Amino acid sequence: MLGVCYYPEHWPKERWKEDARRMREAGLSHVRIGEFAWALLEPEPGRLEWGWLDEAIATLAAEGLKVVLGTPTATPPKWLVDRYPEILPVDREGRRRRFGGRRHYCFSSPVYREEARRIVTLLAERYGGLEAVAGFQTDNEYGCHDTVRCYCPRCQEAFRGWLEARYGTIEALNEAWGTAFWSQRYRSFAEVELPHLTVAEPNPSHLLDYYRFASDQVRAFNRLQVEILRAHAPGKFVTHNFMGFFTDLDAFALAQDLDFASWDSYPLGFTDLMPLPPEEKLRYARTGHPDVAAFHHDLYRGVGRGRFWVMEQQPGPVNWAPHNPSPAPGMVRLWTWEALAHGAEVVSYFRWRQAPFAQEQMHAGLHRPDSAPDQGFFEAKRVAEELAALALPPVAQAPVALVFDYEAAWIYEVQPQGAEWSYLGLVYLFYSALRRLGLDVDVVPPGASLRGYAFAVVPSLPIVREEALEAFREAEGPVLFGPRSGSKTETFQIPKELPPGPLQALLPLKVVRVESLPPGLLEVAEGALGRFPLGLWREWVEAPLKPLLTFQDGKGALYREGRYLYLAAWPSPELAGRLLSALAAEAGLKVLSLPEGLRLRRRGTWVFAFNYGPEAVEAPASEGARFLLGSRRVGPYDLAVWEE
Amino acid sequence: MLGVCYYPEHWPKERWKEDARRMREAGLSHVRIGEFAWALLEPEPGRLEWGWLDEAIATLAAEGLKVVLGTPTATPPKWLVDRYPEILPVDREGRRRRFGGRRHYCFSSPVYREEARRIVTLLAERYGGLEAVAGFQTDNEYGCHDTVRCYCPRCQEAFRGWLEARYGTIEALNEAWGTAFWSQRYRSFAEVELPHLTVAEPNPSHLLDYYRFASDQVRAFNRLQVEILRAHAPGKFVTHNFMGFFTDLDAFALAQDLDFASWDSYPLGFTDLMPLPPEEKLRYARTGHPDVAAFHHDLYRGVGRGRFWVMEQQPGPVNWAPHNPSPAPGMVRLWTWEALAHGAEVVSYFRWRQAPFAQEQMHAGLHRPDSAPDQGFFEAKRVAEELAALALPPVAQAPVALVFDYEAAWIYEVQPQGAEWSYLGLVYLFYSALRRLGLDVDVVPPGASLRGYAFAVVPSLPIVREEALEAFREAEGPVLFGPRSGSKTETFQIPKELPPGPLQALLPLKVVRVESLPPGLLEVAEGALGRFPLGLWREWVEAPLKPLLTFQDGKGALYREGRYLYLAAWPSPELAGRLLSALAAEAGLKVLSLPEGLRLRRRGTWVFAFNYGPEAVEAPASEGARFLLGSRRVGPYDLAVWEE
Amino acid sequence: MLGVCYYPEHWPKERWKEDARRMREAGLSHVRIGEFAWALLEPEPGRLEWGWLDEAIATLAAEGLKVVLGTPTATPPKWLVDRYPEILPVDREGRRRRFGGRRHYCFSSPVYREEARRIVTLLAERYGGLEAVAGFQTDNEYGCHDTVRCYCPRCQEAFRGWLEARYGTIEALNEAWGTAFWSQRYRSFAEVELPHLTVAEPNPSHLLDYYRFASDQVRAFNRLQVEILRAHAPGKFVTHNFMGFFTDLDAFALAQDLDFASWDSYPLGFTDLMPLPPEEKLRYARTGHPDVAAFHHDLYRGVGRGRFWVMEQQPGPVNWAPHNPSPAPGMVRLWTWEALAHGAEVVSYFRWRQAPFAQEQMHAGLHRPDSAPDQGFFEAKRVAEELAALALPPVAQAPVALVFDYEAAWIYEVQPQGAEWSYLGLVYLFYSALRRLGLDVDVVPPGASLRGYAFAVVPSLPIVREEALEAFREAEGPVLFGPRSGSKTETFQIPKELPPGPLQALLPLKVVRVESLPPGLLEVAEGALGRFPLGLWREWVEAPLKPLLTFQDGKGALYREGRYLYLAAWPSPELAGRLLSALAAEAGLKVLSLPEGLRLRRRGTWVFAFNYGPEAVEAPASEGARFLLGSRRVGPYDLAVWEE
Ligand SMILES: [Cl-]
Ligand SMILES: [Cl-]
Ligand SMILES: [Cl-]
Ligand SMILES: [Zn+2]
Ligand SMILES: [Zn+2]
Ligand SMILES: [Zn+2]
Repeated sequence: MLGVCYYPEHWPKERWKEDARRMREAGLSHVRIGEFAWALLEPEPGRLEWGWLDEAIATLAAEGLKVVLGTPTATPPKWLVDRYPEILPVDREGRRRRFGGRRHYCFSSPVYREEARRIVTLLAERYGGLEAVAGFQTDNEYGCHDTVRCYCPRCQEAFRGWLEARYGTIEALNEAWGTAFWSQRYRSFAEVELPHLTVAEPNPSHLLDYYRFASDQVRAFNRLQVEILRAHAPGKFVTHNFMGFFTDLDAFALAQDLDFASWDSYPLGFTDLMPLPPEEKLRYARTGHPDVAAFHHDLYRGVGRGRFWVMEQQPGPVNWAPHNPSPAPGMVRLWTWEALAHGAEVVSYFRWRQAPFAQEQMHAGLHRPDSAPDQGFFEAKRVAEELAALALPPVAQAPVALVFDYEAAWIYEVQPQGAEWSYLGLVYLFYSALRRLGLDVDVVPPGASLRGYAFAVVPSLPIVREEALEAFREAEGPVLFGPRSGSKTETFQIPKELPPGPLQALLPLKVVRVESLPPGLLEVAEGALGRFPLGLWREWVEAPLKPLLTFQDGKGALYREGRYLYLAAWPSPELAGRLLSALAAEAGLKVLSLPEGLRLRRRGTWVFAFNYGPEAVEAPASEGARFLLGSRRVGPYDLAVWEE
Repeated sequence: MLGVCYYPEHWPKERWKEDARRMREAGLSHVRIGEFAWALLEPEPGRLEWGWLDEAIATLAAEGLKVVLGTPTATPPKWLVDRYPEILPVDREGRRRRFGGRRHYCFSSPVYREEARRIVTLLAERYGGLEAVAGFQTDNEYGCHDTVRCYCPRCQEAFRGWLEARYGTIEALNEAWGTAFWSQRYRSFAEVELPHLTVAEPNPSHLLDYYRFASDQVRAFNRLQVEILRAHAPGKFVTHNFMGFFTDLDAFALAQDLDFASWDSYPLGFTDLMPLPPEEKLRYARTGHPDVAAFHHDLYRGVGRGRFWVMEQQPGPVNWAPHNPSPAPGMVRLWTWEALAHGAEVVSYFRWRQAPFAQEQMHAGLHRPDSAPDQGFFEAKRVAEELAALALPPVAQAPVALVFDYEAAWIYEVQPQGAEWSYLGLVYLFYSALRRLGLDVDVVPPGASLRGYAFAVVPSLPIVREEALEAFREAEGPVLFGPRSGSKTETFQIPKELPPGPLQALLPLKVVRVESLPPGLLEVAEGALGRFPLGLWREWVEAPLKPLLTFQDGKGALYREGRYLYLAAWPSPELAGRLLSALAAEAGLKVLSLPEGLRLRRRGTWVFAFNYGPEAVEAPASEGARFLLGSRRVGPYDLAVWEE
Repeated sequence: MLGVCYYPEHWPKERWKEDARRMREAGLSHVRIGEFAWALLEPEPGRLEWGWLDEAIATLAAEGLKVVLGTPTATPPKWLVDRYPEILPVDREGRRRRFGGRRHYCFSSPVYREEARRIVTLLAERYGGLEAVAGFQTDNEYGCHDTVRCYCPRCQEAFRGWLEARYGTIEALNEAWGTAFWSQRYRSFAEVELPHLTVAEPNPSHLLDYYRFASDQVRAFNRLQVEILRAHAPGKFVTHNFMGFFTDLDAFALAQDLDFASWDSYPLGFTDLMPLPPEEKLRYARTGHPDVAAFHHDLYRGVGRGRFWVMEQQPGPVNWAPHNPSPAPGMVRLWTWEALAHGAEVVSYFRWRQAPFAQEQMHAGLHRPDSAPDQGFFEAKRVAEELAALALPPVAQAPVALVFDYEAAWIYEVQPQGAEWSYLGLVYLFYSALRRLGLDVDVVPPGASLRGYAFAVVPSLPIVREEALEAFREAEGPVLFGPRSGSKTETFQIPKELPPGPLQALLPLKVVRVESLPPGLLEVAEGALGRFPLGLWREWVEAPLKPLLTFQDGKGALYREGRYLYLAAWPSPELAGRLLSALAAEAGLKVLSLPEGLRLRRRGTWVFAFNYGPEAVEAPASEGARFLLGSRRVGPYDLAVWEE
């Protein structure tokens, strides 16, 4: 099913009936509207104007389209901000932000909680029972523009409440944070302030708790809306649109309150911002890195407990990256089929028609400002026609699981210890290694059962709780733990047993020292797997175990005991691929050495091949395979689907 | 005529008579004084001390020198700032600036408007009728140190007044800005705030109007002083000293209130700050890039409706750039003759003697702190001697016009869409291309008649108003429009007809998509003109016209219909030169392939050749030409003048 | 003697007796404690809890260990900061800092002066007479985290008092600063504000006086504590722990109030932050640059009038640099012996045991968090065993003196004039040149007698006072003055005679112009010494003297008259080495061309050779020399000591 993000409030009413008709003719089934309409619904305080929205919904419904209503809390009206200045957030520099863009609100503001409650309840009671409305999207991209973390007075007071609920007594907090250090000791929760503008660095336990708190406030703000929708819009789904490479908000946790997860994919924008090698930045400028959308489809399929949508799909050039190229011919179709291959229930394009005014006037849509269909329209229509004849098999469990953790992202953000240490970079490195072997991946959270997986990869899990340890113990296949795993306690302290902490119940080894190294300083770690120059991060392991890979000084780089492996250094792409390939072979899994721009994803017994270019490549299909779409020779920016 | 910037208030009175005598002996005719003397004229509130200034003026006049008085508003006294804290400006970060340097005032402050009125009226009534006074310079470099744009309370309230005057009703503003977007809708002008510290980016229409407003406030502040000088100093000229590569202030607009334009040239400082290729940065470190002063002489000759002065000319190393080399031997003389060749009525050196104290103690003068003549003195004296025997022919209209627009600079500053898009960079690229062909250039504003020009180049003109379109329609020669021309309406919206908007009445083509590309991503555009690898910016053109240059995907890069051409991509220096050369040939204009460091400028039937080094070159003079200065063999940092 | 920094307040009391025993067994003699214990000594306002500290001291004393007590003013308790918000400092951006880290106090706060007085007096009266207490360390690293300079209201008012004391009258200040410039004239000291947030740059005289003031406030704050310790802890030494590459605080001046100087050495951290060439950054990542610790030992031996301690010595990886490698095997021992060779009376390791909580949990100690001895422990124990059998000869005067000045650092910080001009960089360049010649160095302040030195090097001394000139006149050997020496008067003005100002009484030459050049712009200066491509900084010298080195344009780069030499350009390492070698030969001093990683330091008739690696090298020992430690073949990260 395909959909689109539409803004009836940006166009003359006379255009609505035409737009709705064309959406149906294009083969679309869902249309999202309303997330930025508060100022149009309540232009004057207390005076609601539902007329135009009632009409827009009716117009779309008349064409048989299903409506997805976004609650309008991402952009409060100026009259509301003027009435309650406390709604405006404060940045890390201590400056109050201003109206003019979007997301200008604090998640801790009690006033905004009530205003959100009011408008969402009104929206839910009015449209919650309409057959035309399929569900809702709460707010819009919580946290975008660095808005999860606010440092205003409301947040400072709420943080104290959060801390008291978490620790019970200030004594427990002092012990947890180790406040004897630098005389940080607090006499009460009232003495604790937000961790910013400190002289020297803030306490890591202090900063991590603040990040946990900030994420929790977003979840609380969201929960309020979910409860309203459950009570006044029974039977209608509730989702939220998450972002690419964004970790300030714990999506796994927030999604527990949603029916499914949704996310917004803009491959070209993410890619331009990625620190790719010189050659790749040019090669993938108009296609996106081969794993950028896929990683997130897998992540969000996991965040949604198996169910997810791509609420926003890039259909042409965007406006927000340093460089905004046009997707190459066929890439919109490719990204769409890729989303579907990874399990997306719906792929919705942002947006129907390019706006000729305001901030995003340079953001392309399926149609140009003059309403003429743009390149993305034809590609989307083609997919609609192809999908109509290609009902898809169900998504099966992947052979490999990758354990992702938002808390881990926070810990490494707080304590990198090495300037080049990157949590997302480490996760992506392992992900790409698996993808280049032609393996499908399921991204799961700590504690999720690993039953059924050939093997699992844990890029890094600093805090290992009982639930996670339990899942690892019950794993039927090997589990590879990346560097710094089990290196921190729940309170951001070094475990008494030293890293890898709880994991020592599985692996008899201890990390007695760690090193972060300047770029360029490499040392070969060698063994049966091969020779690998490694750098960036290195750990000294004390263990009776014979390392599988050894550095030139005799120190081990990789260890294994039973089904558990531990990597004591930052992996190179080469090491990641060879190690993962060896684990695959051991597990009886077949692998393929896919060329740089080719990627595969299965759906039942079907296999999808996506070629990110720039030249044609052959799909590694079995002999006699039956092609459902495309051919064995896959042209650039094209794809093939076959019965394997 | 040569002049100098002098500060009698920095030296013992006993030195004044000597300085005046030496200025006359050097061959100088004009002396500028007083722009930073408020604290010396009014050391105590309400207590004026004209004594020393009366004497300084009398001393200079006794030597037959003409005095140019600068109004002292660039640097208000500390007692005044202490009395009225509102005078101090507020930066984009929301911080109030402080006294200690210069230009610490807000252009919107009603209090400062009155204080400026008071001191300027006093100055005008006292010296406005003196024969020794030739004219005035208002303030000093409006906008320097990022002072055009202030974000204080006074500016926020004045902006609202400006908006109401511009739009009439808030309804008109909401439509112009497209405030339905992100619920930005305003109920009144009172709800509109300045466009800074917003979450996400501010509305482009909002930011552009703020930039227009800021520039307008400077013009208003200046107009007040001009009116005072017209009323109390009748017959005395009024000018202002503009800066290099500065666009925050619309000089074309402000100069409408001046008798002529003046500007301050510091080639080495501008050059060190320019992103020149590795080789050029070293080659021109002590000479300045060959086109840096020339571009501004042409620009300001246009800003001044044909009349301009170089109020400040670099005579040695300066203090403000990251690197401050000494001008190579002969460069002060070269820059001076170049200014004169481009039409400068007067070239005034900053400054007479290097100050031994304060912020600019490392800024050289014609004399060292110990009063001994410095290298610049001898070079200036030589020019005085040479000019005395070389009365100059009148400046003639150039063969090529380059249309420059300050509003365009603001639009691209607001919406670059590509990190490397640079308005000044694009303008300079075209300018240098013309200069390397040996062609003289007239820089003109939109709407200025193009009658008489062989052809015209419009680097980029986003908003094309009726007056500009009229001028293009009446052009007698071809007009080349650069990328993004006609891409915006007066309210910063995409034209209904799409870019190039109004220009579609001249060229039957539409820009349906634009791309900004990462550095290094190049694609060849080829045709009769040649093969050109292009990047940075690319536009997709929909048109029945056969492109003159085509990319590898078949998309056109250059189009033409009648006398109008449209470039749909960022030009390379190579493309700019070949295209401009072809236009010159078509127009019957002779061109020359000048070597890297040689430049030409005509004055009547005379031709000036300037060699920026590092080695000697031959002047492309006709056979039998009569040399007025120098010889056919032009040494580095030297020049030649001949009757062509 | 070896010591350690210990934090009994971070560990269970049951561990104290064990720690003390192990410190004795390791061979340690001194233990520093208490500098961050205020919150533990006074958890509740007015309620002191000395119990635990009394016990910790008694426990250490029982093992025969000497205690060094740090006054606890570096980290005031939260209840105190809450009571007096004025204690918190304000940054250059005008923002009030917050509690959470350390050093969150203003040196001008009258309230904090009294609170410091109170707690230090209590500490001194209670422990000042104990036999177990050897001395005190005042506060902890004054200025760390950019805390010397504060811009709060208290500092603005104190600065005015400082100015009135310095100038007497505002008239004198106006003349000294040259306030006629840009109308900066002040009517009274009350009109003077701090030099920050100005529009354009602040007056250099103004900024320099502020920096002098800031340093003076630290000295005043410290003096208060010294007086208390002299009165209540008679016979106990008082020192302070200075930092590497830190110049905001004039250590020479502050140390006048101390019994000896101490400093904190972290070679790997300093080195990672240094702009070393690509190759060296990798080669010395785990060793530190060969001259980084040595330069500071020599500097602080001078700051301490011949006496100094290394209060904190890196024993493993740290937590605060972008990259934190582990010291290579043997480097802790090497750094320790190097400190001793340079005269350190005591080398104290930071810290005894790695903390498992808070900000520095990744900072290694002699023991891991689980109390197991770490690599540094064994290396420290080895040195203790070796030193026990190697009583050291006395430190003798070095053959070469290097004149260092904190005021010079401030002047160049205020007025770099060239982006690459670096005072510490220039000093280090000369230092390394001397070190690579195998010469020992004494770092002395301006005014210190140069009697006995073969020759002296003055990297740069902008202000040359009578005392300094006197010392130069009485020098028995040549004195080399670096560029910009004598270029400023005490009030930051250009001398009437022009640079080198007072030095013209020694050298008949004048600097008539200076140039700062872009990186890469080089020009050869040649003569008998050789050919040297030079850049960065170049001065034009007017003199009757024949230069020893001449540039391609005939301008001199190096001059000499009698025993005084003047370098008119930024030196290359090659020039520094050849010039210094020539001076050594002339003085009858033998030199050696030491390979990159080898360094020598004498102690009496003994010579120490330190090999920073990565490969073995031979110690340049005389034939038949008797080795006290090691052998002629010095392995990497190892050393040798012999009777030369
Ligand atoms: Cl739309
Ligand atoms: Cl002057
Ligand atoms: Cl400890
Ligand atoms: Zn908040
Ligand atoms: Zn203002
Ligand atoms: Zn302060």
